[PDB]
Formats: sequence, C-alpha cells, structure tokens
Amino acid sequence: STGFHHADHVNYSSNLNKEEILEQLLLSYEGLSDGQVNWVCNLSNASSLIWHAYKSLAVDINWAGFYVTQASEENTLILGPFQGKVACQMIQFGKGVCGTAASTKETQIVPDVNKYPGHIACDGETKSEIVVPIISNDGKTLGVIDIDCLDYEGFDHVDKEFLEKLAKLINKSCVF
Amino acid sequence: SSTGFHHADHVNYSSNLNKEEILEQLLLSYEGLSDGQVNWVCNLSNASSLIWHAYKSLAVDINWAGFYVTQASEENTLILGPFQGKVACQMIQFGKGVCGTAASTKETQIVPDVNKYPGHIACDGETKSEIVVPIISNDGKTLGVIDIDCLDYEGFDHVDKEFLEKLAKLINKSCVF
Ligand SMILES: [Br-]
Ligand SMILES: [Br-]
Ligand SMILES: [Br-]
Ligand SMILES: [Br-]
Ligand SMILES: [Br-]
Ligand SMILES: [Br-]
Ligand SMILES: [Br-]
Ligand SMILES: [Br-]
Ligand SMILES: [Br-]
Repeated sequence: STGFHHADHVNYSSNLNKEEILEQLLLSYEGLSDGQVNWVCNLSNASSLIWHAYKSLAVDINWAGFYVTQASEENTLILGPFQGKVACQMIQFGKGVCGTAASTKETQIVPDVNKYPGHIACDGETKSEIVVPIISNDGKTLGVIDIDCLDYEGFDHVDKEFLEKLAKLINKSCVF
Repeated sequence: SSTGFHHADHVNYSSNLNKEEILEQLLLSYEGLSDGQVNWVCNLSNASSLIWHAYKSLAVDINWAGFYVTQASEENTLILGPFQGKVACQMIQFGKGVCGTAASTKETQIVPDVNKYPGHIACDGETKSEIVVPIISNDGKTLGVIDIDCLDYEGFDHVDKEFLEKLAKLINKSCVF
C-alpha cells in the first residue's frame, strides 16, 4: 500500500512557488492519464488539477475547464468537464474567447472581458480569462482549455506556457 | 435585450432556502440546462456543478459530486465522468465498492461510514460517508451512477436518494449515452 489516494495530487503547500506547482500538475496529469485514452476521464481529472493548482497560487479563479470540438458538423465547441459554476453549453468557432481560440488555433489572454467584443459570458462575475486550444496531430482544434478569473488581468505568459504544454499532453494521451 | 442572468446563476441562490426548495430548483435547472442538447458530457458536467453547489448551501460538507458512466466497450465497467471535487479513480468494476455495487445491484447505496463498507474504493482518503444513485436506461440497464462524497459520517438520507433518483431519470431522458 502506497498510503496515497488519487485526491492527494491536489495538495500544494503555500510554500511552493508557481513553477513547482505547475510542474507537479503536468507530472500528475501524466500519471493519471497513462492508463486510459478516454478523454472524458482524463479531462475531468485535468480540470480538478487546474482548479486546485490555481487556488493554491492565489489567482482568484472561478472556473476551470474544457470545451470539446463537437463530433457533429461545422465546428462547434460543446461543454466538457469543468470545476466551477454552470456554464454555456455550446460555442460556435469564432465566437467569444473560446471560439476565437478555436478558429485561430492560438492562445487567447483577455485582461478584461467586458472590453472584449463578442465576449460570451457564462459567469457574470468573470473579469479576465485565458483560453488555450488543444491541437491534434493533423493541426486541427480538438477543444480548448478555458480558465476564468474574478480579477482583471489574472493570466500572463507563464500560464500560457504551462497550458500549452498541458494541451500537448492531452492530445497525446486522449482519443477524441 | 439581455435577461441580466448568466449560466452561473443556476448555482447562485440563498442558503436560507429550505432543502426541498433547493432540490426542486435543481431539478428545474437541470431540465432547462439540458433541454437544448442530448450531449451527455455537457449535461453531466453542468449537473455535477448543480449537485455540488446545492449540497454546499445545504451545509453538508461534501468533497465530491459527480458521475461514472458505463464503458461502452464493456457493460460491467464504470469510467470516470464529469465531477466537482478532487482528482478521482478512473475506472470501477461493477460489484466493487460503493459505486460498483450501486451499478451491479441497480440500487442506491447510502453509506454512513465508508470505512465500514466492505470493499470500499477510496478516491479521497478523507471521504467518510457517501451516496451513489444508479442511472437506469429505458431498457433497464445501468448507464452510470451519480456519486457524492462527504467529509463527515452520516451525511446523506433517503430524501437525497429520492431527489437524486428523480435526477437520474431526467438524465436518462435527456442524454444519449
Ligand atoms: Br455561439
Ligand atoms: Br468593447
Ligand atoms: Br480546426
Ligand atoms: Br501533441
Ligand atoms: Br434565492
Ligand atoms: Br429534508
Ligand atoms: Br475496481
Ligand atoms: Br439522518
Ligand atoms: Br423530476
């Protein structure tokens, strides 16, 4: 018996710094997703990792989750696992921060969503947001990683760098 | 013409509402949130958030609220689905643990002390009590389970079972697994 439980992956002392917490998160995601390619499973645990990591970082986040490119027709993002309050069910590519990340295949960092044309708010209290797209081997958008913050300008290049790595791990470990 | 509401508002209500009001409001929110699509991931993800916040406001110290769904490839195995809480076990075999037994017996399991539960599979070592409600198909088979963990012993009772079994039926009719 290791003495550990799955839940233990989300322990981060206030004494750890940001680089460490995020490094541990990637490693935990790797350990937890090694066993199955089931994307719901891996993304669900992934959302918890992200949520808890950010709560430990003292970034006041209110949502941490994923939308996945709908299996049906013309690219639409459909709500996937998340930690946080009830969210919008579907987003068309090109619409809002998530839809913009999906059409551009690029990371979006929004310092104030009320000054962002076309913003699609799922939580009225969200002030800033970061969206990182999950790209497949053939370079198509598979879904996005989306984090909201209750304060303006909550995210920067460090979050983008970490999230982009996590998106790579996700594509290599999940089957959509 | 903005309604002035946001999706998140389904989980924004006073904790001064009594339990029957809160649970009845949850069933109504799930219905309105799931009307537009049969996608089960979307529907169970918002569901997990509804359940989590309802119990937080009822002042039950829960640590997990979520779902497991029967693996398509194998109808005797549960695969981790959407949830609110800490990282959890990825797969559970029918007949094993509280979740696996709710699935094999097709009966709600209300557990006051998880460590007195033979074969308990702890995803969170701090879980002390738990309730698992199986989601049943028209065909009468287990589609998955609704799973809630609590940090204190004796956190659940049959009113929870009654409302969660209604929710499970709404999930079956609203989702395509
Ligand atoms: Br849209
Ligand atoms: Br504007
Ligand atoms: Br694409
Ligand atoms: Br990759
Ligand atoms: Br209210
Ligand atoms: Br009651
Ligand atoms: Br098992
Ligand atoms: Br009681
Ligand atoms: Br009902």
